[PDB]
Amino acid sequence: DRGVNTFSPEGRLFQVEYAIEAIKLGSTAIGIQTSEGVCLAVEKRITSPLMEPSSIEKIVEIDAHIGCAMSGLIADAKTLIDKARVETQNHWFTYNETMTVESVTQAVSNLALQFGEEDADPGAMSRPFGVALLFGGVDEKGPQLFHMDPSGTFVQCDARAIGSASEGAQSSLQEVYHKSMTLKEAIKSSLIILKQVMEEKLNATNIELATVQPGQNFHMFTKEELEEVIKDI
Amino acid sequence: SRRYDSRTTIFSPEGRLYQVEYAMEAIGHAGTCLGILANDGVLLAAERRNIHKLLDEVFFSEKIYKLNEDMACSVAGITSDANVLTNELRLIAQRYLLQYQEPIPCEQLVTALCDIKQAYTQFGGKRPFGVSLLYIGWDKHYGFQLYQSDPSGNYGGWKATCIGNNSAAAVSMLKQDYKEGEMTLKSALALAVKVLNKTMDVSKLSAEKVEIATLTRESGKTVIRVLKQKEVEQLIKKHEEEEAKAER
Amino acid sequence: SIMSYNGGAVMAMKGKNCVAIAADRRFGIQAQMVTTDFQKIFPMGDRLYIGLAGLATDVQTVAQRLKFRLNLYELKEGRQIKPYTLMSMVANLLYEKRFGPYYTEPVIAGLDPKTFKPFICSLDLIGCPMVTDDFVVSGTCSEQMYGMCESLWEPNMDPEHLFETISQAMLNAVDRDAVSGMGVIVHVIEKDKITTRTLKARMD
Amino acid sequence: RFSPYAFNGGTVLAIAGEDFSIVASDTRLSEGFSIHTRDSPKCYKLTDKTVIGCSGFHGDCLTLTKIIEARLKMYKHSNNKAMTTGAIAAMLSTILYSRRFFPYYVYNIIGGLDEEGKGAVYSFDPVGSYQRDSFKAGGSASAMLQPLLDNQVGFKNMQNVEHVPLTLDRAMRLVKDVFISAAERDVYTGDALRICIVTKEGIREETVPLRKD
Amino acid sequence: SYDRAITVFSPDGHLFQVEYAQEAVKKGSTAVGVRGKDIVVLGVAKKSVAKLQDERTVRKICALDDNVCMAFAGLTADARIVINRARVECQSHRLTVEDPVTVEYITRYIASLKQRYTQSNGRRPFGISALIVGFDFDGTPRLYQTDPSGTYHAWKANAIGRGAKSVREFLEKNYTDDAIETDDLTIKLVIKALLEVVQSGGKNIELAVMRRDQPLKILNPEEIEKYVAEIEKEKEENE
Amino acid sequence: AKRGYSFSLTTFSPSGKLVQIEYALAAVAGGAPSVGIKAANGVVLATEKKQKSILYDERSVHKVEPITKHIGLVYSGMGPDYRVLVHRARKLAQQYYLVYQEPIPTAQLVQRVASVMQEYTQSGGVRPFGVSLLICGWNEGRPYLFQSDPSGAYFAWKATAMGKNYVNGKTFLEKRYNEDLELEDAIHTAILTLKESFEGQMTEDNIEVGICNEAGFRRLTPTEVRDYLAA
Amino acid sequence: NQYDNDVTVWSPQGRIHQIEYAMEAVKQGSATVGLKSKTHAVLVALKRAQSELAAHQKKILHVDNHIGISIAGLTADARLLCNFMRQECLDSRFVFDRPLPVSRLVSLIGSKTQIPTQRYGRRPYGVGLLIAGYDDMGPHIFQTCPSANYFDCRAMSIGARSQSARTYLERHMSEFMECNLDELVKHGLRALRETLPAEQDLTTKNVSIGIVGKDLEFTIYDDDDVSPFLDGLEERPQ
Amino acid sequence: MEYLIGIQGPDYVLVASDRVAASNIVQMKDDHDKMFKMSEKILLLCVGEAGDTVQFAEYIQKNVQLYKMRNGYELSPTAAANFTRRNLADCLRSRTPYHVNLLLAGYDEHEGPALYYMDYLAALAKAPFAAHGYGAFLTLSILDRYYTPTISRERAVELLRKCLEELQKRFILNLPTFSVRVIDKDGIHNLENIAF
Amino acid sequence: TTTLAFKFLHGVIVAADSRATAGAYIASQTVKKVIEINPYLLGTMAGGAADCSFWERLLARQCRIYELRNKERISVAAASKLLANMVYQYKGMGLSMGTMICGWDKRGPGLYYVDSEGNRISGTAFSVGSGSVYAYGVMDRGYSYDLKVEEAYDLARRAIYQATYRDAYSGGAVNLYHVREDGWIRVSSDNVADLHDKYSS
Ligand SMILES: *[C@@](C)(CO)[C@](*)(O)[C@H](Cc1ccccc1)NC(=O)[C@H](Cc1ccc(OC)cc1)NC(=O)[C@H](C)NC(=O)CN1CCOCC1
Repeated sequence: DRGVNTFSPEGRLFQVEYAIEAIKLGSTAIGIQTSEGVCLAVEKRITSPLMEPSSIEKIVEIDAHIGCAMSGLIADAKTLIDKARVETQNHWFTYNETMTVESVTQAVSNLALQFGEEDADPGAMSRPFGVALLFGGVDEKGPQLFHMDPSGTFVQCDARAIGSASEGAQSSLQEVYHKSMTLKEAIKSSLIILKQVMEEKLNATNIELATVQPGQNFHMFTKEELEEVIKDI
Repeated sequence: SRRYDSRTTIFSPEGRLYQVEYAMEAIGHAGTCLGILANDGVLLAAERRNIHKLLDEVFFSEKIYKLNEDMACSVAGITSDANVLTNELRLIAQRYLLQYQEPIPCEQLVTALCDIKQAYTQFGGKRPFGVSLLYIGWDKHYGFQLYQSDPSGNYGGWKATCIGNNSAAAVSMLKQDYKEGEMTLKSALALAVKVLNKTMDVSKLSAEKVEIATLTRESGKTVIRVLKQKEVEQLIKKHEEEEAKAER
Repeated sequence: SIMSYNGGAVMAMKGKNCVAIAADRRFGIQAQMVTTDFQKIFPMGDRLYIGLAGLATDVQTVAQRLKFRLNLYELKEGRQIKPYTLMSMVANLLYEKRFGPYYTEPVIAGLDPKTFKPFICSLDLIGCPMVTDDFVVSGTCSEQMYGMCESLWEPNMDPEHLFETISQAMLNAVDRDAVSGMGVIVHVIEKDKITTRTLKARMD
Repeated sequence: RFSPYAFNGGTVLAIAGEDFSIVASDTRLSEGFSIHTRDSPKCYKLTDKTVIGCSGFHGDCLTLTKIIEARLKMYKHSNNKAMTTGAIAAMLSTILYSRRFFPYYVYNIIGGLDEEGKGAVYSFDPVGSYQRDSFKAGGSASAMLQPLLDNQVGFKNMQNVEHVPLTLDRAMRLVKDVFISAAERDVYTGDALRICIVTKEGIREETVPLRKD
Repeated sequence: SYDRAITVFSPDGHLFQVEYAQEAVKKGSTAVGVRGKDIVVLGVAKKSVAKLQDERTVRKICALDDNVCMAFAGLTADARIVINRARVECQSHRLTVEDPVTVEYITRYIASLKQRYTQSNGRRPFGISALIVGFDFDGTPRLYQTDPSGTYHAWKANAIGRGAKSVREFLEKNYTDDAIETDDLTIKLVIKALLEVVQSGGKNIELAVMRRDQPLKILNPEEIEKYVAEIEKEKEENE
Repeated sequence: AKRGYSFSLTTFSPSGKLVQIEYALAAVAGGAPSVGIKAANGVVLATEKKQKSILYDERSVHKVEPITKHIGLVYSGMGPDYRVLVHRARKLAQQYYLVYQEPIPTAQLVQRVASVMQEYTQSGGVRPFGVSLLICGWNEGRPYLFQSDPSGAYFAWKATAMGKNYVNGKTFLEKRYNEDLELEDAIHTAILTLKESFEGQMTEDNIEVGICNEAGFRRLTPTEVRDYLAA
Repeated sequence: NQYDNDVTVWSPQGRIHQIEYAMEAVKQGSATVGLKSKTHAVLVALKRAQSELAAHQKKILHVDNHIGISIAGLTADARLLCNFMRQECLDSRFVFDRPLPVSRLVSLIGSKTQIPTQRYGRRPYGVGLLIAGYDDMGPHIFQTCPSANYFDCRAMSIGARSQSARTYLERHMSEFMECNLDELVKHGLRALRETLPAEQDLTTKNVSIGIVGKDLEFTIYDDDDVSPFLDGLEERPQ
Repeated sequence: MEYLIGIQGPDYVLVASDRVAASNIVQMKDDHDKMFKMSEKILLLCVGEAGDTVQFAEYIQKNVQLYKMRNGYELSPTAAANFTRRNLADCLRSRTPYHVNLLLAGYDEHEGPALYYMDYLAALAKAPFAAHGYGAFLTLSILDRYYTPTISRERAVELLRKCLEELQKRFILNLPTFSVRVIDKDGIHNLENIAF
Repeated sequence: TTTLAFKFLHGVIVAADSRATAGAYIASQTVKKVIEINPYLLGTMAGGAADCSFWERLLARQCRIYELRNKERISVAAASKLLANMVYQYKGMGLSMGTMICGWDKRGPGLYYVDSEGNRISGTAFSVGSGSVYAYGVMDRGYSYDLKVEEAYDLARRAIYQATYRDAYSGGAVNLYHVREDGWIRVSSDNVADLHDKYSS
């Protein structure tokens, strides 16, 4: 038995590396950066037909121009998402402008290693967040996709997959993705890869899709417009 | 530092609090303490553990504590930990009277202390209070009441209950004799002497080995009265005639 | 004057083996009368009473905070409180607010448990004890009450004679004060009984 | 009793054109009936696109410009961008309001270029109230400069004038003329006039002498 | 002052303290609630009340606000804290926003509170799952549940506690528009689900109904025994 | 650089026992014998003061300490621990007097002191006191004798003995003590109870004894102890 | 084995394992090369791709106008230290109106990094830095470690397979001080090149350059800005 | 300036308040309610400072409601008045003193009708009838004149009407409408608003 | 200032001037005294220029967070309560702001008045500012719930004009907003000088 801020002989932190393993348990999520916009996809993994599928939100909006998709321990991300939402509004209040996708990713990444036992505040974290995040939005640099993990490392990705079957999904993305593909091609590609790795058959109420683009704001797909691309197998 | 921490407020692999269950074992070693609800009142009967010839007897009681004008409690477990809780109970009762200008309702006093006992099981890293309490009282909402309290912070209202040594053997004995809505204070007292006679490993039962307190509604005011030796001896001799009634 | 805002008058008197405590019944804000039956004398332990005069809030806040402490005392101790003990408790309570006090000058009247000995005292707003063998007064008509008590009070008075003295002392003093009156309640405390009487008084 | 404030004079002026923004001020620093220094330009440069002018209590003016400098570098590191004219103006509003119950005795005018490349002028009160406008004067002689600008730049009260766009030559002429006129009447204004011109090429500084009495 | 990490990550990426708290709710009394189209009803089984116990004081169904109520499973002492925290929040939402609390909001509060107790120093997770029930000022009925981890979902019908697996799969079969037609039939679905675990209830069944018109109505052992007979002549209608 | 442990060091064993308290009871049992007797006229407190080297100055440190004008103390177990409780009891006695202007009743003082002893069985990063206390006092025209042990529990005695041979002490007491013995006779039987467990022959510099009656609490002078030793 | 849990536990050999393990995190991240001349200080950093469908990690960060850093280790610890360095520089300019001397900033890092290595329940900073700065004493190259020990070096390289760079930097060391800016960067890249397998070397995707000096403030070159520096390349003579 | 009045009978409590919300010289609102529902059988009529009135009365309101949810039953009129008084008394010497003159009316299960008067200094007093505001000075004498403890509710309204008509005749401030409510065993009842 | 708002059959009208004064000196005559919180929520401002601008902007921040957290728009009653609570913490400090918060709810057309003194009242018609006593005059004389959309515009526009004619601290231009079921729209922004010529016919 040890403390939470203990280094392994290799050089990495135990609790942080174990938190990465918690993502492997969570449902798979895909994001694709495109000239025309950014799409975010996630599987819900409904365990019972009695459970309302719309109450499982794994893609949420941070601002009009920024969306976020999580995987792992959903309950942990709720504070991270709220801190992100507060930061974009605080930025607007002070600077009268929208915050950049990279800045919001960076703000959240600062909270990642804010855990500890001794020398800690009355309301301090005890463990890292067991959640990976996919930030997708549009700013001055255009449509951008950012990935985050418990280690606090954040990096821009052309396309990224995180979750249980993230290994097979990423190689599927490397096979399909190239620089010039459209957003319509991006949504189509993300869903095909999603239906391959899912244990359950991909359905309209089974998944979530959201796109942020230069044209208009964050938009989550309804049952009808989900079915519009579900019928393309 | 973390090597010396015994982790008092932690879950077990099976999903239970070890320090609470281990504390409950401490209650089972303490003196037998029971309570019975009647129609015309409510009483507590407790086994005296301070039973030495050289003891002085200065206080009105050993196990029974008066908390309020309308309320009283009895204790089973670590006696020092009880002194902390009984003192806090009196403060809570006074806080309520200061604010609302009427006596604290029985259930409200029990929950307030249980909130404290629960706290010591979830955070702080301290050991739980090794005490189970039985509460008797009257309020303008439910009348005569009897409540039980755990070291876990768990509480329950009972018509008849027992805690301490031979708790299981006593509760099944109460489960036999008790009549719902038919028990009078005289019949509940007779039951109390009977149950304590069987659970007492020294089955002679003198008045100096037991302790009985009654809570009655008397002409608009609540009367809490601890029965003295001559009253208790008289109750035992009544029960002792029932052992001589089996010769039929 | 902050003490003259609600008015009021509280008096205590020593008898043979008894004590009397009286107060006016007016509750008013400055010139306006609001209630004709306000309680200023409070029971602290059967044969012991406290009368509080001053600001109506502080009269009520002190009375309730004193009972809070007294109930805890009488439960911690196996006994009921003694008159001198209450006096020191009140003094303690009032001095805690030394630099921002309750605007009330209390008066304690009662009989000592077991010894049945009479006891009277008055205190400061910051809790200075003053024990006497004759009388203690507090209120807006302090001067009026003193003039009555000095000329009327006699050494050994039986409950009936004591009642007549405190009643007459209160009535005639109150009648020269604008912010006091509207009825006078008197408690005569004996070992075996307590006599409580409201007097026939002016209502102007 | 000790007073934490002192009136140090100084008047700041800014005019926004279509491709330029002029920020100008006198150079006199005063206290009571005496002059501290004849060389104290109130216009200070923040970025390539933005220039600020501060007047009133100099102590607060020095502190605030140092605070802005720090906050500007803070934004640069955090966002990888230079802070824009509108974003500085929005920030300055919050900084001035943070001292609401102990105000900065300060009159700020921000002049620079927006995202489209057009001229911008932002006016400020001591506690943070601000708006964008085409021309603004702030300071001791602000009540002297303003009416002439309202008449000549805004064409207000005039009947049949064409409404010709502001040229750099006319605006520069207008700054010099109002300051010469203010130096005749306001005792706090004088010595020398410094003008800062904001264009696509950057910031230029020009100095013209005034009365020194 | 006591800053010791209680809940930590395991080598395989698990939170044992959370999972152990989820074992504590498993040992608790069976709690089930179904969502109709006019009324929402929840009920609790696995009672085994000693008879000699006052059944009024051991109620596991609690009201939170004028329009929100909840049931639980697991550590009864833990729930009482949560319920009190949820009740305070219901009035605090009225002091800040004036508008009454929504069913989703109060669930989100309970969930965040339970989540905060899995990521804080010196604290241990709550060992309860809650079934939150209410009506929006909109007309639509609502049913939510929480668990020790702090995850919450909306349900048409759900069961947590002892033998939650058994009732969960009974509801999956029996939940149709025919079963939730009127008020009586939605109540029947709860009781029929409770008879899967409990040894013939009526005395061992506590259940309460909530309509959008009136507050909470807890049914007494006389009104519950009526449904015991009404479904009995449905069961004994095979011939 | 310091803070403090916030977790208890006294915990419940699987058998349901507070092990540290029972081990602290072992410490008092191994301590020097002390006896207390209520005389219904006064109270006597007597303790063994074996000095071991003669080089030790007897009068320098005392085992029988006064809390106030009417209350006195003895212990069995650890000297250093006893001394902390002495200071705490004295301070508690003054708190009461400042509020009520009345000498603190023995029962009230014992309750307050026992609460402190209770704290050290539950507070963060501390062990219980390895001391049992004998508290005597005169108030309300009545003698009092109390015992406070490591757990934080108090008992009212007519007569008791603690430390080494506490079993032999009590069995000697109930055999010899009767609730009628005057203070003078109480001192005799207090010394005799110590004599039962002494092994070394008594002198006036070998035992410490304090009395408490209506006149107040005081330690008996070496000369007085010498005159009583003429048994 | 039993002495490797806490920074407060001393090994019987007179070592602290927790500090040594934190130092391993530096050797985990990709190599970065720091070198100085007489007027300029240059940081050349290799970037890691987690999967070449994603961008290469940010390795060079700004501190002030005259100071810049290249990190090796934990990113979140790197940004935490970076914010501390920024703050101290900002305070210096706020108070004294002059840039904070590089040596004095590094001395402050030594102070801040020492604290956790002596407190229980705390951990060392899992990042080593190479600091490039210019002040009154000319260009500077400083090395920091998870242990609060720091170095004032002529040239330095830390990271994965940074051993090969150390050999190159040592042999062409006497050439550095008299060297011009154009070739001073070349020497940096030719050092960073050695820290790579013989398949492929430096490109526009994986090279980041940070230059500060008497001429210019600290500037980061990354993609299109890095391609003039790569031109005039000399193939690997392994 | 605001007005409150309360009349207690044998088994009811009649309360009324003006519906005027004014700022300096203008009447900004015509249908303002100065009555706060605490329980099903308790009303709290709050009057005084611009901000303190709403903030204080509402804080007590949600606390009584919290008590209702906490224990299953409601507070008594006696317990409610003492709870309000405690919160007001405690704040009196603090940094934020509430300047509110209030009037609490309620019906108890066992004790019956109850009316409480309260100072801004937090002086609690039980009265058969009580009034607040400048209008109290003109009306209180009419209450003293035509009041018996055995007054029926229909004649209590007549007595109330005598008071409100006096406010039209002598009182210099314009007070056209009044909110009228009665509390008894059945709860709180809305009455016809008396208008002029 | 002068600001006014009233609700009729077809929605809610919101009118304001644009004068800003610094003592007896006119600082500006182009200030936007109506704050656009949501596509359906508005807020007027009168009093301390900085105080008004800051707290209403703080409220606009607060409401967006509410919108993100609950997936629903905030109610007029809720929005108004938040501002009322925030400003109450600072009562006695010397803040000066009289504001009207108005939009469209599930309850329908809402209109609330909020003070720095701690007032919060719902009403069908309000007038706030130094020239409020003048605006009330004509707004009440020409008001009816049955007013046409263009007739309601004329009532509000003239009510500000009449206020600028009497009050020294009111002037500039009259800005008009119409809050309807779908949301609000910018109606008109006419100069007082231009209106003066039209109202003389
Ligand atoms: C009318 C025009 C005048 O009363 C309005 O109330 C108007 C409202 C408004 C709203 C936003 C933008 C512009 C205008 N108010 C003012 O113009 C206002 C008048 C005022 C001054 C001081 C007050 O006490 C705090 C209250 C009202 N003018 C200002 O606020 C001016 C621009 N600023 C100052 O006076 C400077 N500071 C000095 C420090 O204290 C705060 C004000």
